[PDB]
Amino acid sequence: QVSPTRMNLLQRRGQLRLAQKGVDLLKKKRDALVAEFFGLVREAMEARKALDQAAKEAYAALLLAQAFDGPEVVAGAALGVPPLEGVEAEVENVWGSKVPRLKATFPDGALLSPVGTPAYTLEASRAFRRYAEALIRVANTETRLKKIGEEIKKTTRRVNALEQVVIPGIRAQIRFIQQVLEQREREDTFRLKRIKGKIEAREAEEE
Amino acid sequence: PGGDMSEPVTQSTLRIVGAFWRLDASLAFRRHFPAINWNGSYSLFTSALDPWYRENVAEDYPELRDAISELLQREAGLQEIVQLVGPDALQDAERLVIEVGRIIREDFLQQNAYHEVDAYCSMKKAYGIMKMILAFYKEAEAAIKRGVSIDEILQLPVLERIGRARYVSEEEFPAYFEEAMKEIQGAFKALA
Amino acid sequence: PGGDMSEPVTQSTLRIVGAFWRLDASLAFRRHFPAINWNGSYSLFTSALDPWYRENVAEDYPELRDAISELLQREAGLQEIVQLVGPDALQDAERLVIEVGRIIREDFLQQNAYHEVDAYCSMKKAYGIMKMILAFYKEAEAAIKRGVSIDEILQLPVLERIGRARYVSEEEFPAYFEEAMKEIQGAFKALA
Amino acid sequence: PGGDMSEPVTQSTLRIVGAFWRLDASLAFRRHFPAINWNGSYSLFTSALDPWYRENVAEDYPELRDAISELLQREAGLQEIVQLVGPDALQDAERLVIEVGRIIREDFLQQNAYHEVDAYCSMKKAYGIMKMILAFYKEAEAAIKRGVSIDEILQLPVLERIGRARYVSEEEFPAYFEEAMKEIQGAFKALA
Amino acid sequence: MAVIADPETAQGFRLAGLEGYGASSAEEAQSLLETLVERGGYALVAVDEALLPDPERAVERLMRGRDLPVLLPIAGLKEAFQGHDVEGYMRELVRKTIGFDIKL
Amino acid sequence: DRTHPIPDLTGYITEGQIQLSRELHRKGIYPPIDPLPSLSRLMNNGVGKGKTREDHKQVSDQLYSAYANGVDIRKLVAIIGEDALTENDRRYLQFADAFERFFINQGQQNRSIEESLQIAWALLSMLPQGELKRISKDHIGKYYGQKLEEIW
Amino acid sequence: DRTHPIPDLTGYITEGQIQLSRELHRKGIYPPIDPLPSLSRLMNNGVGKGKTREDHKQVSDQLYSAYANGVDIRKLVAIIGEDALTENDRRYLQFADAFERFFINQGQQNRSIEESLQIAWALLSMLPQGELKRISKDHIGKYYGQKLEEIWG
Amino acid sequence: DRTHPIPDLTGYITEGQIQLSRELHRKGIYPPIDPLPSLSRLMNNGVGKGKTREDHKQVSDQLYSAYANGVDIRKLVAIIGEDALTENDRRYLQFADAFERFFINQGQQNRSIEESLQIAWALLSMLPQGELKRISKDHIGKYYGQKLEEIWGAP
Repeated sequence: QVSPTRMNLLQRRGQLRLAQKGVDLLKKKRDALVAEFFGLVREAMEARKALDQAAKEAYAALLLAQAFDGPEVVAGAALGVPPLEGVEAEVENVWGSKVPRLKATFPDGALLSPVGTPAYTLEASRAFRRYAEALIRVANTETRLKKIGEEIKKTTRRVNALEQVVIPGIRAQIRFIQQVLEQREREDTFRLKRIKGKIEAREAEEE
Repeated sequence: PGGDMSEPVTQSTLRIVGAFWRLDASLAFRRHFPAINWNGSYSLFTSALDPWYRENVAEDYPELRDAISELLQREAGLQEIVQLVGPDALQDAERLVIEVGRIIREDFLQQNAYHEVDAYCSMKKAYGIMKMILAFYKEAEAAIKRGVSIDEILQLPVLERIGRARYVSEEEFPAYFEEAMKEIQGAFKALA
Repeated sequence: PGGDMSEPVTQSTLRIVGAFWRLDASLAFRRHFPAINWNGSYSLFTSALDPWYRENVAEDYPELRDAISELLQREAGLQEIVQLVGPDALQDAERLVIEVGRIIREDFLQQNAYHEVDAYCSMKKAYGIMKMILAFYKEAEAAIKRGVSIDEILQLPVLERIGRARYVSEEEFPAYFEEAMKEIQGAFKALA
Repeated sequence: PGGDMSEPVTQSTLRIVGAFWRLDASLAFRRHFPAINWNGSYSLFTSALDPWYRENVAEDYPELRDAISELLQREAGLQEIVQLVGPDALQDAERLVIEVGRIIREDFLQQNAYHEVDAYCSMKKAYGIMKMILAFYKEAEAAIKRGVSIDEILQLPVLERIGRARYVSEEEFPAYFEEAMKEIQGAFKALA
Repeated sequence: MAVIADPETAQGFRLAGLEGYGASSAEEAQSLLETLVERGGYALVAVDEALLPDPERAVERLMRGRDLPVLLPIAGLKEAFQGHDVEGYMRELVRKTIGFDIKL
Repeated sequence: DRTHPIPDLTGYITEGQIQLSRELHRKGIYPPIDPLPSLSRLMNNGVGKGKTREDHKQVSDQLYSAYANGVDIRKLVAIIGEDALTENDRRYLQFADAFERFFINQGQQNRSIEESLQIAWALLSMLPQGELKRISKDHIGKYYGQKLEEIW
Repeated sequence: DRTHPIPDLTGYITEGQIQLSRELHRKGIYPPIDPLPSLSRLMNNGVGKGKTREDHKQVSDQLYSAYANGVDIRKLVAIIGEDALTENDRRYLQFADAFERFFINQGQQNRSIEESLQIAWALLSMLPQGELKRISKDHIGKYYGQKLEEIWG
Repeated sequence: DRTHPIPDLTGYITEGQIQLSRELHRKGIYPPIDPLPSLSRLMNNGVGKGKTREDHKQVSDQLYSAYANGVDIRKLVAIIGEDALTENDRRYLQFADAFERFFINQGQQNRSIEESLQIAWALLSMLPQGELKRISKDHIGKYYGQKLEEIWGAP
């Protein structure tokens, strides 16, 4: 509950002013987040377009590769290559929130038989290497994009919730306290009129 | 009467007095004594006591006092944002301002009047405490602009020296003050 | 007059009475009658009526009541962070507390007084509905950790048998109650 | 004195008057003279002044009055998307709505009181500009229904005639309205 | 890394030094995505588009924390003749991501 | 507000209330009467078999429960994302929209009680027979299905 | 409320109050005493070394500091959610309900000053040194280090 | 509070007000006048050509808008960061920082209207041309471009 005084009324007015400043502060934060979201989304569509280009080229290289060369021997060359472990993800502490950016190791000097008796597994290897690079770039673009988007909707629901909940609640508390202070003032000016009548009665009894 | 400073006695002495010292209950519920509301207190004598301070305390005393007062103002300015958003999602300088405001409110302003030492405090001692807190703040601010992490400055061991600095006697207070100041500069130099 | 329980007549009658049955206006606009605020009303005869309960309604009747009351308190504390985040970020039991709390406030704590048979309720029928609700919660929380979705436990045909249990007569109710206990104990054995 | 409309005086006045014309200082800061806010103003004499409009102005006058009120409703209805993004990323028809609401504001509602012939505007001249704006809107809407891009609609030389529609003497407005209404149909049948 | 794209495409992935699988059957590939989240293949998973339109389903069911399998709605070689609306995919990204259906 | 002396001393005397809502009037809906904060404290006498048509109390209670659920989950989904919802959720949203657009917004006409009850059944046929928990099966058998684009 | 003329003037004459809270009574705690608004004025004449035990006033001050941190961090939890807390903030949030369910909440049981001081120390052991900046070093050297599983069972 | 009867009736009789801020005084600034809640209702009559100078009203309006949107950027940078703003936002932030310690923080120096407008144009010279929207191009062509460390009105 709330104690009806004059000091509590000025406290509720003060935090009403604080909430009305916080609405502006959060809307400016959202107006920055929207601009950075629109900055990221064109880079996302550019990364996805380069992904489409590398997909078409690596698929053409793989189909011509295991079409002219045997599928069995390119499968054996796939089963001879190690899994190239060590791909990982580290901190991007954007808006006080770690999102994982990813990159791989991909050793280039130690290729298994660079004079490869299949003459198409080297080209398919470079093609799918560029394909995996396009995947990891689109990956750590779009996880950033999804984080910025959920931050925008979190800020927007906080703005709308703070307005539609604790602006009229504080206004109702202020109006309640003002009405009961007017009540006490009206009681005081009733008592003063009564005591002025009782002062006047002394002279009419003095007679 | 009601706890409210909006009364015919309070707002009459509030006009006819200088040096008003408002006690709030929220700083007295938690046992943080003296419960001086910093935001609702004033003194109209800070411009008449200036030459006495420059002669009988130190020469740079009122600039140090005004810097303490503007750090408390910056803390009270950031209180809106930190109570709305939270203690995180601040930057590192603003978080350093809030933690230095905490260390001021807990190690310079707070004073229990029952301990043997620290019931009385000469202003040489208060000048030493404010000089230590400002040396910590300015060197931590310079160290955090070039880039060190926040919350490794909050874990430094010289905070124990600044915290217990209000409990040491006034006899050995220069022999504590020189060691604590050199420990501030040495801990920030070995910090990187 | 205005809701507003700080009235002179209300605070004058509030010091002397032994049971306070507060009605709401936010809870009678959903047509949830009777509109007794179960979080804010109180009694003082609960400690004195316990031997009568133990000799005339059940033996574990006060503990079953206290379990119902702490489910209502838990749902009341949980509903505010539900209104914060929605029904998504609730973990798994945070949602089952809400569903059992809604079965409570739409089966046990709701009574028509215009229906022919849901106007009177002896202590046995309220105790039977309480055993059905707490049996459902006790045997569903133990079944939610053997790998059952929360979006499976709600669509059982026995939840309707709980929900319409307040519409049966005083004579039909024990034969309804033991069969409903068989259905609650048997609709979780086939659960997976 | 407060600037809020919930004193007893303003409430009693709004109870006993028949129209209210909310001047707002934001529009005169934005240099929109006169500064009548239309989202907060009201007038109850619209339904009773119907046959005078039907006789002395035109038989369809309340319908396009409601149409311009409908456009000014929908612009401020979708103002939030414009404030969150900007007018260049609205779809097609919503950008047509904001631009025709803009031409309503910057031509029809706004009025220079210190001008020679824009100081006064009778019912026939207001009806002329009214029909001109509404005909341009619901013909450019059909031009978008063809599939014409938004860019060629905006930069177009007939909008200068709707711009200087109000800087025309009422001696010469029945020599201007017909030619501008022919130009609108011509420049929207000349397009693809 | 790991994919579940196609039984033919994963051979070039293994040729690149990268784990890949293939089912070409939607519910079975959702089961494979469940067991592949459980045997987490270096925190990056690419799932075929016309096998699962949304890859998010298995992770939003099981692992509501930390987003360890980074899920990518990858394409396939059957639609490498047309690309199937890159910018329409970006429009559904914008609409799914901020709620607002906008174009330019 | 209802906490002013005139409405609360009136509500203490009378036999119900009907509350004009400002939020319905802002959408141009006439006559704006939201049926959530309003009730007739009577009317369990003046409805039923032989006074009005025999389905009246059940129809009114089902309309109130369905529109209360519709406006409640409207206020729910109005802050969370518009996805992550089932199908009868969307049926309740469309029921609330068509309710406040056809049943409430009558626009100054003398609807009969049979006309308004067939408008009510036309809106109730926007929901499955299972979701009408408060209407008995005889009234489901007689009624439940029209075209609300026909009767208007 | 404390604002009304009867308890206000009462608290201006008298020296201390023991204020009950309805917020703790609905949780099921007896005796429902929230320690923040309640204060014994001349406690310092009856406590200390040679009267009860030498640690008593500093233990009281540290209990008040840590429980006030728990109380005003509950509001921060309420406005940012649970999972966004640093460590030592969850430790204050666990100190708060351990305090309310073990130190305040008793039955009709009569506990002397040693059981009450060891339960206060067992709750203070939930916080490490360096947060206990109101207790001196000899007291925290010779009393720290007891859990709740040793003050009863 | 401006709802007390004494300032309420005084502002209901007088022509505007100038309002001391407690925030600038504790920050340490004399005279502590924030110009955002202050107002001279009868200002625009007593300035212009023949009264002070032709740019007085436009300098006043531009300083009011620039400080009024510098303060909220200062409030915004607590939660976003200095590097994550645009160029113009950092320019308004530096404008507000220089404004409230060279224009308001006067001390007891006596400034005529020419030195005061000289400091005002030295403060407006921080913001780039074209962002000074509320000033005519003649006055910008006459007065834009002036150092603060050359005028020594407030060095």
